[PDB]
Amino acid sequence: RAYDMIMKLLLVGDSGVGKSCLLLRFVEDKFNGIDFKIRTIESKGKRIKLQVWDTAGQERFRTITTAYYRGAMGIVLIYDVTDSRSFENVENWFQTVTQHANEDAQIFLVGNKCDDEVNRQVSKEQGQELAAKLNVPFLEASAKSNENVDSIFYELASIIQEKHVEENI
Amino acid sequence: RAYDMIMKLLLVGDSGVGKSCLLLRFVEDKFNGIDFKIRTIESKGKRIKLQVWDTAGQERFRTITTAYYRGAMGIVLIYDVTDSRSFENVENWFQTVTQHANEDAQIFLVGNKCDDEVNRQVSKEQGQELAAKLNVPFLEASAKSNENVDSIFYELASIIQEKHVEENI
Ligand SMILES: Nc1nc2c(ncn2[C@@H]2O[C@H](COP(=O)(O)OP(=O)(O)O)[C@@H](O)[C@H]2O)c(=O)[nH]1
Ligand SMILES: Nc1nc2c(ncn2[C@@H]2O[C@H](COP(=O)(O)OP(=O)(O)O)[C@@H](O)[C@H]2O)c(=O)[nH]1
Repeated sequence: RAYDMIMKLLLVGDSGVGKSCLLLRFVEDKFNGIDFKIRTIESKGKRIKLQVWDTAGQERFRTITTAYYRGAMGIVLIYDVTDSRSFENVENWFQTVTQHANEDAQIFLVGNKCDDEVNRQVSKEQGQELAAKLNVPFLEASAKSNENVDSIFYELASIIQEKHVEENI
Repeated sequence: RAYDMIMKLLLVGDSGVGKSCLLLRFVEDKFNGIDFKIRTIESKGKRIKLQVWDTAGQERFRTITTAYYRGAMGIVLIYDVTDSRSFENVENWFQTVTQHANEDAQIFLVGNKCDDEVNRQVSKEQGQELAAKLNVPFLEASAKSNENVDSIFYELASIIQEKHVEENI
């Protein structure tokens, strides 16, 4: 059977939070500059070719490529639970994404590096607090331990499958 | 060197005009259902990963997936030069694309099957006439003879490279 849906997922976050590692762990299942990588999944019996982008780091200074944020059905806002300054910069990310992404794009907050408990600077409850203020889902994940990594994109694909628009005519 | 730009190209046209053959000829160089195929090209010294979509045929009846038309930096409107009824339906395609694609998307008119001169029903001048009325570039191509097939996506990528937006901050 051919693919039933194609979903363009966009990874955003400060440099060093684990964006390319989360991308490598989801598609290639490994652990340890503009490109996108694909992985085929099933969601409610439908074959969906996921399109995961890692394009936030190579943008020009004080510019945004507004075409990359368009068409993106899902945006994964990633921060480092071991870096409280990356968690405090989520407000800047959420403001830029919502301004340039479209109204039907779904935002998913993710606290990466949930395995590094020795260096944890942001609680799991702090991430659940910020996510419920921005009205977005939340998950703590780790590209190292593969914890909740699949559930990030599978849950986001399930929301897009429920929310994506198919306008008449 | 990593990729400098990523371009989402959308192929549209009536069923049977040669959309999937033009896609197969561009990426795989061969001749003789929702998916996209990629091919890496160079445009003015920049490595661009092209993303060619063939998604017009499997849409639901009297519906459009408005997310697929968003983010698409280029739309290739294809008709059959051996099928005058497919050329007369370009007005319907151009009206739908412009309504759901964004203002910075570039439209490229293409008359496929330029090799079949025995069955030609639309002149090359008719296609140049319709294209200059819609203010879009034009090319007559053939997935069979590989004529102007590369020039379709290379010219469209050159226009997007000149037109795509990089908004400040
Ligand atoms: N412990 C741990 N370290 C991680 C995780 N993800 C990334 N890292 C480390 O963070 C460093 C930089 O991450 P990176 O992929 O470059 O993030 P990016 O620059 O935002 O894409 C890498 O060297 C990884 O070793 C994780 O889930 N757990
Ligand atoms: N002579 C000729 N035939 C073509 C060309 N492109 C496609 N065809 C024929 O048109 C038929 C249907 O085209 P198809 O790829 O299904 O168009 P689509 O349904 O719009 O994607 C195929 O069986 C091809 O043999 C071309 O450039 N030249």
